[PDB]
Amino acid sequence: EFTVSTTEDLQRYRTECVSSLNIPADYVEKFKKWEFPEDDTTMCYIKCVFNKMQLFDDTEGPLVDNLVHQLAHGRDAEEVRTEVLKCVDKNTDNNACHWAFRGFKCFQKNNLSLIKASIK
Ligand SMILES: CCCCCCCCCCCCCCCCCCCC(=O)O
Repeated sequence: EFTVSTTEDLQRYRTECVSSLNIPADYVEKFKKWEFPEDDTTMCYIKCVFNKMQLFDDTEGPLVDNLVHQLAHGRDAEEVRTEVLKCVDKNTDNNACHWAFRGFKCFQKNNLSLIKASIK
């Protein structure tokens, strides 16, 4: 089974991803206020955290059932699934960091509240 991620899963994954990727504190500050510059440093951050939460695979791409579970807590599956899938695309520029980001970007645009609430 896949289980949901919380604030202190995120906290852990944030510090691990900052470490391995060597993310400037600069960038970390923006992430904490849900701001995301459109460059590789931010893109690979998102991939890393998604990898650790089991929401994205570098080969397979977005993991749809897990994304819906994460967001829905297995409650409002069908509605959330429809919104999640609108943001699912293929690895068009063979850049896994970009792929994960572009998904996250699509979904944060309209549904950022749900993302924050999925952690809470
Ligand atoms: C389906 C496309 C993805 C939409 C986001 C799904 C949300 C579930 C994942 C849990 C939260 C991580 C979202 C990425 C935010 C970046 C991490 C740092 C955020 C922060 O500092 O609070």
